[PDB]
Amino acid sequence: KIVNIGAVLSTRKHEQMFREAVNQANKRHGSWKIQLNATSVTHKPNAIQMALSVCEDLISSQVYAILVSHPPTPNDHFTPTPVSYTAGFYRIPVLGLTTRMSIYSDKSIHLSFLRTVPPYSHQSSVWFEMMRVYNWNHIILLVSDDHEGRAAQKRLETLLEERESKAEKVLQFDPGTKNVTALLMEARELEARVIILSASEDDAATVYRAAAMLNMTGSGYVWLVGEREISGNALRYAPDGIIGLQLINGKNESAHISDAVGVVAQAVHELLEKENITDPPRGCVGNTNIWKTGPLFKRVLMSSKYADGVTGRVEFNEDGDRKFANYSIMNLQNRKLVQVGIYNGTHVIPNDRKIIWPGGETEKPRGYQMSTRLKIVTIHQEPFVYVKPTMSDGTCKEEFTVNGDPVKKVICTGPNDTSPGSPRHTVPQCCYGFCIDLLIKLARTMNFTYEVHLVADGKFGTQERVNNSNKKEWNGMMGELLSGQADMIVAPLTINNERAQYIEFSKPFKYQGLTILVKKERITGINDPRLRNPSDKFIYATVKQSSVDIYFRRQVELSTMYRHMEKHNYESAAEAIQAVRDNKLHAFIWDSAVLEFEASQKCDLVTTGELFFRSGFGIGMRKDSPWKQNVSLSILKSHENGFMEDLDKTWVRYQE
Amino acid sequence: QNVITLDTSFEDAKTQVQLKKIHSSVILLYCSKDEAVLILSEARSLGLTGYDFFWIVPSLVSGNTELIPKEFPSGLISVSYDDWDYSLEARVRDGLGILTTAASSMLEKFSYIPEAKASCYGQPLHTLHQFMVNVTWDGKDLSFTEEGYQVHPRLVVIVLNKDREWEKVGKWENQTLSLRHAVWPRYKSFSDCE
Amino acid sequence: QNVITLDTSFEDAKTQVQLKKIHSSVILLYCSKDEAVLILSEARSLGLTGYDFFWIVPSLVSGNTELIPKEFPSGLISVSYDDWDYSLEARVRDGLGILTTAASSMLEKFSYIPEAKASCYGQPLHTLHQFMVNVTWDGKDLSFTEEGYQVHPRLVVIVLNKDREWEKVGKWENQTLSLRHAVWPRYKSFSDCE
Ligand SMILES: *[C@@H]1O[C@H](CO)[C@@H](O[C@@H]2O[C@H](CO)[C@@H](O)[C@H](O)[C@H]2NC(C)=O)[C@H](O)[C@H]1NC(C)=O
Ligand SMILES: *[C@@H]1O[C@H](CO)[C@@H](O[C@@H]2O[C@H](CO)[C@@H](O)[C@H](O)[C@H]2NC(C)=O)[C@H](O)[C@H]1NC(C)=O
Ligand SMILES: *[C@@H]1O[C@H](CO)[C@@H](O[C@@H]2O[C@H](CO)[C@@H](O)[C@H](O)[C@H]2NC(C)=O)[C@H](O)[C@H]1NC(C)=O
Ligand SMILES: *[C@@H]1O[C@H](CO)[C@@H](O[C@@H]2O[C@H](CO)[C@@H](O)[C@H](O)[C@H]2NC(C)=O)[C@H](O)[C@H]1NC(C)=O
Ligand SMILES: *[C@@H]1O[C@H](CO)[C@@H](O)[C@H](O)[C@H]1NC(C)=O
Ligand SMILES: *[C@@H]1O[C@H](CO)[C@@H](O)[C@H](O)[C@H]1NC(C)=O
Ligand SMILES: *[C@@H]1O[C@H](CO)[C@@H](O)[C@H](O)[C@H]1NC(C)=O
Ligand SMILES: *[C@@H]1O[C@H](CO)[C@@H](O)[C@H](O)[C@H]1NC(C)=O
Ligand SMILES: *[C@@H]1O[C@H](CO)[C@@H](O)[C@H](O)[C@H]1NC(C)=O
Ligand SMILES: *[C@@H]1O[C@H](CO)[C@@H](O)[C@H](O)[C@H]1NC(C)=O
Ligand SMILES: *[C@@H]1O[C@H](CO)[C@@H](O)[C@H](O)[C@H]1NC(C)=O
Ligand SMILES: *[C@@H]1O[C@H](CO)[C@@H](O)[C@H](O)[C@H]1NC(C)=O
Ligand SMILES: *[C@@H]1O[C@H](CO)[C@@H](O)[C@H](O)[C@H]1NC(C)=O
Ligand SMILES: *[C@@H]1O[C@H](CO)[C@@H](O)[C@H](O)[C@H]1NC(C)=O
Ligand SMILES: *[C@@H]1O[C@H](CO)[C@@H](O)[C@H](O)[C@H]1NC(C)=O
Repeated sequence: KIVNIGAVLSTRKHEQMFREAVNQANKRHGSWKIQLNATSVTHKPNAIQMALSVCEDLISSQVYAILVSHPPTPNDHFTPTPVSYTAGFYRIPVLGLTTRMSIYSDKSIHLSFLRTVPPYSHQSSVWFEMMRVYNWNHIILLVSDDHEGRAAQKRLETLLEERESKAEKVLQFDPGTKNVTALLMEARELEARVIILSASEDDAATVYRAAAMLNMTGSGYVWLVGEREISGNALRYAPDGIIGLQLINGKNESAHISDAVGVVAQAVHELLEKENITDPPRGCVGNTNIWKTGPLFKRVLMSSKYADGVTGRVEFNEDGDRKFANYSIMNLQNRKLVQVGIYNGTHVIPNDRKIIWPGGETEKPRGYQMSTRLKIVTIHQEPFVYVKPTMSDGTCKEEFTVNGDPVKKVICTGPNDTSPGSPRHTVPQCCYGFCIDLLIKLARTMNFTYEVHLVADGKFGTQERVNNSNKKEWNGMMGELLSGQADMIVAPLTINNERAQYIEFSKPFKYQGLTILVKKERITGINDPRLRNPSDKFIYATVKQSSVDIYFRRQVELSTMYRHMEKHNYESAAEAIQAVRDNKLHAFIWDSAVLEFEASQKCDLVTTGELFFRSGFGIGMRKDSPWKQNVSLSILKSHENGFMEDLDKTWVRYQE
Repeated sequence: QNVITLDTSFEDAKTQVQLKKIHSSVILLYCSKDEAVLILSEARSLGLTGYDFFWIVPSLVSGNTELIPKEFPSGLISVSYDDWDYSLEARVRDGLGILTTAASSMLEKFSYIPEAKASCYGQPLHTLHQFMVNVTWDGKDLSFTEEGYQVHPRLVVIVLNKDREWEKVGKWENQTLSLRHAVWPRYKSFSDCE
Repeated sequence: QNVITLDTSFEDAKTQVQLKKIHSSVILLYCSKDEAVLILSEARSLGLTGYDFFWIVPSLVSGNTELIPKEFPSGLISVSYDDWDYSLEARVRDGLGILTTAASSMLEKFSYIPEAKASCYGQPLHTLHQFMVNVTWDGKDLSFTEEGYQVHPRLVVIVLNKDREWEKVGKWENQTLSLRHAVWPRYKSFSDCE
């Protein structure tokens, strides 16, 4: 009765420590006839002969559990891989002791690998625990390493799924490149200042240099990294006040080997309690079959609970990782690594030392430096947003109304419609009218500046499917909203169901419905049954990728018109007005007050009598944001007085 | 409906509570072949194997075509890339076509591409790792992905009939499905108890 | 929705299909005691013991008020007549009153009213069976039907409270049902995990 245990080990002193741990494992574990034998191998510079030596030693040895504890002296990459693959061929368990790569967490590669150390991805758990201490909710994730950092990003999005509060922006790039300053500018432009990095040494030193070039060590900035960033040459160029994580006894090798041998020993003494016990044979002689109680012994190792340990209480999770590991939380007090906190698995306790921040005093960084400037996008709506080219040099002609009130114009930026069809300049331009003056009143109410720009292409924005993999995307003003290019859509935006699922809406400032523009012979709205089956004499359509398209796509009895007007959709409303003025159409489907304004302009343009889809123009907004309550309250304050009536007296009520 | 996982080898006490909430027709099951027999036996013991219901599994359980236990429901839909029309000879012919296409196309850029390692004892710019994307031999679009898979791979959609065997049903276009039978029958006889 | 029937002592295999047909709120249950325990344990396992899912059972399910068994949801509506107000002493006093009233009112019709059976070993017209259709003692309408029932008994509607007891809610008149709570009390914790 013997049990063979293999060990892949570095030194010669820890070989004696492994033999001493085998001797101590046979001390108090009963007078049973079982014994424990020790087998140790050393390094080779190339990994092929490492796997060759391991298989030639351990096929002849018939071991049960293999301990692998490679310290990376020449290279920090994938040295415990071959022993893991070799024993995972025969499904023999490998206990990794010094490696921490998250590629070992995926058991689709390593079928029979466990480890008594926690990987870097569970550091993200601590980073989630960094959010509950200071009540932080918006973070900026910068992942450098694409090898294992996607697993840490997935773990962070999994742990933030319980709060249902996503990160503000996640960024991924390639290790090795240096010029990553545009990523830093994208991290700059957002209101949050919490920066979370997981990287190797060299890319961390690169982004430390590039952040020192860009004032990112000042006040408000919060830097939160792991173990690989507080060492090497990255520690030489680390910004002061940084918060890092460190493994308590993570390189203490002797006690770690002893605790692993105790784990293996109690697993063996539990394995002898059961029957149907086999041995992994000499696999080099024609043995392609796996060891039959492989998953059984693996299930023993996964559910192996322990209360003994020199480092502490060791326990495996559902993925074979070290649970409830104590961490040190380190601060960099002017190029001095200072321990400022301890991490049990459920809670953080700081010590008597104070957490000196990267900025000025010891006050906590409320990392929401909210912007007084808001990116505003709108479309050229003729009764609402007049867009007109500048007079002399980027300036607007000061035009007066009928009462001598100066028209409050703004310097927006207007690109042309066809960028390859003509030399496209993207010149600034003048914006005024209804919604522009509403925005000027809103900026008059609350102290915030603004930058009005326009949409790249004249579409509101629809749920449009992209060609590869049939994936849904958004375009137009909503496509520029969700891409971060916009912050607040003040525009004639139609409220419906599909938009409010993704973005938020204020209370509507305009109440109107859909109606029909004709040339005057009665039509009498949508309830004319002859338009239900149209022909070449009923030529009518709507704006391409408008809200009318979605509203007619939902209602199934309006499908036939939806299968007609899809052949004649136009890019903008004014093109349809000019087409129906020359009698190239017969009707048009659009909102109420715009067509009433066009009827006030041109007497031949006639709106119909019926009315449907009584909805409201409101302000298109972002997600959870501090511009939800007071914007709606300011619109409602504009509704309770006669200011909306005065804006109607400017353009809506105004006849000609 | 909800996404139901497990914890351990089932006691049939609390995982049964997770299984009793299922009342919809189609069930996607993702588990190993050693687990799928027990899970489908628990589903059959709880009445989850009606002809109104449907069971679609990936290639994780559909391994050996010969090894079919009695607990597989007659009406199981699986997907595997094992094609009986393309044997091993056509596959190694396609592999040699990919290798010769990469060798003949990479030769047009730089000449001395093959540089093998000298020996396995005692330890490159132009590699085919970033050249394998644009390959087309004998009309077959055998292009590769960044994760190492195939862009247009050969899939096979099989069913389990009442004859307790696998029938090749669904073949594949460049992107979409081509069904041999647009009529989907009941496949009602799981056993005689229906 | 139509009446759900059970076949035999259930394996929780085929009757579960019948129980999954239920999408309504209130379910009426008419079975014996241990069958009610098994069906309510199944509905706990099926999640049919919710806030919207009400269960109204007769006195044949309950049996007695001094013994309240396990696996009853706290809010189980029962209709019985085992009341402490209509106590057992009052029960046997009313029974003696009915018997003496029948014997006295039949004594005015016929003289030799005591006519009993001799013995159980060794092997009638003026009987009390055809006489007490309309009998009344102490002003209580304790008349007897042809099928052996009280015409106007004391129907008591009880619920199971939050402390595993049966609280008296409703009493029943000759025509109306005198209730205590017009608004239905919730009894939110029918079980633990709700
Ligand atoms: C117990 O382990 C020892 C040490 O690994 C084994 O002794 C080795 O046996 C091999 C057999 O080929 C010899 O080549 C080595 O010289 C021995 N060890 C040394 C000095 O390196 C021993 O065989 C094992 N005994 C068993 C079977 O339990
Ligand atoms: C951490 O490194 C230290 C270096 O001293 C080690 O701890 C000691 O190890 C020796 C040899 O095993 C033991 O006799 C002592 O009991 C340990 N220190 C104490 C508690 O006095 C060890 O390699 C690592 N782990 C520990 C136990 O801290
Ligand atoms: C690490 O472990 C200790 C226990 O040793 C945890 O202390 C418990 O924490 C919870 C929540 O704060 C309390 O309700 C218990 O009363 C505590 N029990 C004891 C015995 O202390 C501690 O929370 C963990 N994390 C740290 C370091 O705070
Ligand atoms: C929205 O407007 C309200 C108007 O009351 C603002 O609330 C006040 O602002 C101060 C700012 O420090 C807050 O402390 C208080 O909640 C409010 N005043 C007091 C003393 O009651 C609110 O800040 C505005 N929110 C924004 C910025 O959109
Ligand atoms: C490369 O380096 C410069 C250095 O300032 C950086 O700003 C920029 O992002 C990169 N390319 C340029 C010159 O735009
Ligand atoms: C950093 O801050 C200063 C503030 O005066 C400003 O010149 C600029 O934003 C940055 N200049 C550098 C690169 O030091
Ligand atoms: C254990 O071994 C016995 C004897 O070889 C065998 O009969 C039995 O099948 C095994 N255990 C199981 C799978 O029940
Ligand atoms: C962490 O440290 C505390 C204090 O020494 C100890 O009680 C606890 O068991 C340790 N946990 C582990 C698993 O190291
Ligand atoms: C945009 O529009 C005009 C007319 O289409 C075009 O000539 C020019 O490229 C742009 N603006 C200027 C500079 O006129
Ligand atoms: C404008 O901002 C300043 C600085 O934050 C603040 O003092 C003031 O109250 C704000 N409101 C006004 C009056 O516009
Ligand atoms: C996808 O196809 C559409 C036409 O349906 C085309 O407009 C678009 O350019 C294609 N690709 C992209 C960039 O989505
Ligand atoms: C692949 O090479 C061929 C050569 O004709 C041609 O289709 C094209 O240049 C390449 N296409 C892709 C996908 O790179
Ligand atoms: C793939 O598309 C091409 C046309 O681009 C077509 O000739 C070919 O038949 C398609 N392949 C399949 C499998 O249908
Ligand atoms: C009671 O019932 C008897 C028949 O058994 C009937 O003759 C009598 O009229 C009834 N009592 C009343 C209400 O008078
Ligand atoms: C029914 O009810 C009363 C008792 O509440 C009873 O005395 C009488 O027989 C009946 N009266 C009516 C209202 O029918």
